[PDB]
This record gives sequence, structure tokens and C-alpha cells, in this order.
Amino acid sequence: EVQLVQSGAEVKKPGESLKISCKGSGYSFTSYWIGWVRQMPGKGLEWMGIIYPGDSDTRYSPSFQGQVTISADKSISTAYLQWSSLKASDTAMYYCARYDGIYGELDFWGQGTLVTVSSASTKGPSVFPLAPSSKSTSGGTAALGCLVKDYFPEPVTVSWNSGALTSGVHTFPAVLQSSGLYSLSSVVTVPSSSLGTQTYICNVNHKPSNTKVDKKVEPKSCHHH
Amino acid sequence: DIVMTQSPDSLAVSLGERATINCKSSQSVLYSSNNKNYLAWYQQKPGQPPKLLIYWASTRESGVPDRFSGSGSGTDFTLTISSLQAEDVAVYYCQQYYSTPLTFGQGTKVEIKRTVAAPSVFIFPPSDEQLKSGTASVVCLLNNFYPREAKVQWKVDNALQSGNSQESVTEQDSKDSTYSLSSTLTLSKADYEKHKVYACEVTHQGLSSPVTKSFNRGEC
Repeated sequence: EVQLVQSGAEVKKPGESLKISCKGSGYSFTSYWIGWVRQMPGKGLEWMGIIYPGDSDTRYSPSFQGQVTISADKSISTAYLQWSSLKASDTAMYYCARYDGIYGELDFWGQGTLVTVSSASTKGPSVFPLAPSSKSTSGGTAALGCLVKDYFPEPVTVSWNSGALTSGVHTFPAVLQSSGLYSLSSVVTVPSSSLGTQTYICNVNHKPSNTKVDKKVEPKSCHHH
Repeated sequence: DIVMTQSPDSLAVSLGERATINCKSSQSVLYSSNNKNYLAWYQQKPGQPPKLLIYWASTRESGVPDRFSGSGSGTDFTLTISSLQAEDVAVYYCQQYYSTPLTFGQGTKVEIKRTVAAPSVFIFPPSDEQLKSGTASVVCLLNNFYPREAKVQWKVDNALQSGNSQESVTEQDSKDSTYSLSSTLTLSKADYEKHKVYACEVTHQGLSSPVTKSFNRGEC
């Protein structure tokens, strides 16, 4: 099938250069236009430009002309988007896509490359348990979780029991605290019975700081019953 | 330049009902001599890239379910989901490709209207581990509720709190069409240790009266 695979998330300082990539497979790379779309945080879709890898014919939006370079290397089926000098305002998600033509819809899209530009310090999170309550519950349902506090920039990923626990999980959108650092909680509801028999571990990854934490969340035993 | 305007910005309809989104172009996108409307529709789910649904205004893309269709001509276009499913919650965009630069609509958020569901409410004291670091976050969880509208009030020794909490809400669940919400009270270890009773009071239409979850500092 047609697959468009983009390079990983980038964290850079203003003024740094950056080239991101998009590798196309499962079709004739030199036979289709390929291009780029910007999505600002919380915003819509902006067309950036396209290139025909057959001959490197490259067309830009007037908004993006002179601001980025779009290129392609047909020998390795890869399209690129690059900035010589990054600004904080370039912080956005960038999508590559296959186009039907210059005057065309976008039929296949890459997974997106998150680009974060900031002079602020990269920081890994601290991870704290949200232990399940000792008080008797209503319908045999306990909630527990992990608080993932004080990290920059986004994102963190959270899993439970290495991916083995998926049901009942809510990992909340991060909130920006006044410290300029993000915080988020990940919770799960589980059967009350399982608390003594089942181990719960949240697996937190923060790729930008190369931080990985596995935090066990256990009940507190404070009574002889 | 061609400007694409979608209407409405948000709409909410019940499972299995008809959902209609409008898109209007500032100039015609019908290429008269070949009779094509140069218009496409996309679906974007949170955390995912857009997906092509419709092209040429009314041609459904391969692999897209029967329930999706587009119509209209010239400057007036519609996307119709004939029987909305829980998984169809998403932002939908229209796109013109009649003239360069290619331009998109601002998107319409589609949401499922479902039966009212009261939140299950949980409060979590700060961990011993965090308290050692010198900070106390108290977390109130509102789980699996509908509709979105909810109020969370923190009280500390029965005193209303203001300006020291932040909340976050999940996207509507793709299976059960509910929301969950966290509200986090952050204070210093010292300010935390200045009070004895911590309480989250939750107002939601699925509840007859505001529901309070509380704990005494230190208790387990």
C-alpha cells in the first residue's frame, strides 16, 4: 500500500537549521506530486508547497516562498522540508502528503512531524503515583494513575503495564503551568478486587530528554482490615 | 485567493442520525468546460493526520464507508454523514484545488449527542514522594460523563479556592461518546500542611445536587 513515513519529532533552539523528511513507499515516487502542510497548534491546515520528484519541479505557496526549501531525493524515495534559521513561530505539526496533482486533493498523508522551537530548557518529567483510595467503592471500580509533572517540551507518552493494559485508560491533554513546564495525569479504572492481585505500572517516556520512567502504583495499607 | 468557509463550526447529533456540514467558497470552483468541482473533504481525528473522504465534490474515496457523501456545485458544498457513528467524531475540513495556492476551510467539529451520564468522581491526595520534593498536587477526576458541561470547585477547610487549579478534558470517547476531566489543585508542601480537609465539589446535570469527594490530610 501507499505509505508516507515522516522523521521523528524535533526540538531546536531559534536560529538552528532543520531538515525533516518523508519517505514514500508502495508507489512510483517519481510519478506523483508530494508536498507539505503546516498545522499550527490548535489551528487548521495550511498548504506549504509541492515537488514532482521526477524532475524536482517545486512550487510554493506565496505565504511560504522564501521561508522554506522543499526538495526530494528520488534515489531513496524521500521528500524534505528545511529551514536555514528556525524561529519560535515555526513551532507546529508538519504533514507530508501525496497529491493528485498541482490542482489536486491529498490522497495519502504521513503521520506528522512535530517541530518545537524554543529557547527554553528541555526538562524530563517527575512521575508520581495516584494511588487507589482505601475507601469502599460503589460498583467494584477503583481508579488509579500517574501524575507526570514538570517537563518541557511536549509530548510525553504514557502506557500501562507495557501496553498490556489499554481498557479504561485516559491520558489527559497536558496543561502548561505558569512555570512554563507541562503537567498531565494518566488514569485508569480497574476492578476493585485486582488491587491485591494485579500490579499496575505506568510507563512514561519523554523522548526530548530521553527520559523513561516506570512507576508502580500500589494501594496504601493503613488498617489491619 | 479563494477563501473556504465552513458552517457550522461545531455540530452535535445523535448516533444513527443525519449530520450535514456546509462549505462555501469565495469564488466558483466549478471548471465549467470539464464540469468538475475542484473540491475535497477530509476527516481529522485528534492526534492523527487528515484522511481523504471525498474528491471532485461528490466522489467517495476508496475504503471510505457508504455513510459519507458529498454534494453541491459552484460555491455551495455539503458533506453528509447519513447515519452518524460513535467513531465519526472528528474535525472535518473542506479543501479547494481549483486555484493555487490550495486553501482549506477552518474545519467543523462533529460530536455525538448521547444520553446524559453523571461523572464518577475520585479525589487523590498528593503522594509521599511528591511531598518530599516540596510540592503537593491534589487531583480530582471526573470520569466518563456526558454532556461536556461540568463545574469543579476546590474547597480547603471549607474555603472556596480560586486561581490555584488547572483542568484538562479528554476528547469525546470514540466508543462510548463520554468525556473525562481532571482538575489539579497545586500548592506548596507548607500551604498544603496548613489545612486539614481537602474537597472537590462537582456540578453536573447528571447529578441531582453537587457531589463532594473529600479527604483529611494524611489519611489512608
